[PDB]
Amino acid sequence: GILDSMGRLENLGRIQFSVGYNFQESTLTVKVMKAQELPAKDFSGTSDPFVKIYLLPDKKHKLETKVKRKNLNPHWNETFLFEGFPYEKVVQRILYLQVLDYDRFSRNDPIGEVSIPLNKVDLTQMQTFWKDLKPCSD
Ligand SMILES: [Ca+2]
Ligand SMILES: [Ca+2]
Ligand SMILES: [Ca+2]
Repeated sequence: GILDSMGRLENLGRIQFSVGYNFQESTLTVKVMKAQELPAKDFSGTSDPFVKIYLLPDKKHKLETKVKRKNLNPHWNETFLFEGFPYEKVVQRILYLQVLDYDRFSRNDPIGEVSIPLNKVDLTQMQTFWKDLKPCSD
């Protein structure tokens, strides 16, 4: 009855991204900028990170960044557009980012996740955020 949770945060790195809405175009922009201090998820001692972008509760339709080979501090600087997306639907979504290590001979390795409800963002301007990656394990 004091707070939701308290505890140690696993050091999974952090990610920077921006989001904003253009009302004339009815377009939501999400820019996945860069990540820092990602863990190594390959026996080579690096990872091959990419980001999956969801607008929850839509768990089916996602976008993805490119894979940055052997890079624990990737700079994607990739811009994604959700064009002709009505504003009244936008504010009902949660922007969800999942960072993974791309693998060749096994399944990709999830690293961590972040999210932000778009109804808590002032989308009239591009807003930029840093968030520490949280565990995305089941
Ligand atoms: Ca791996
Ligand atoms: Ca890998
Ligand atoms: Ca793997």
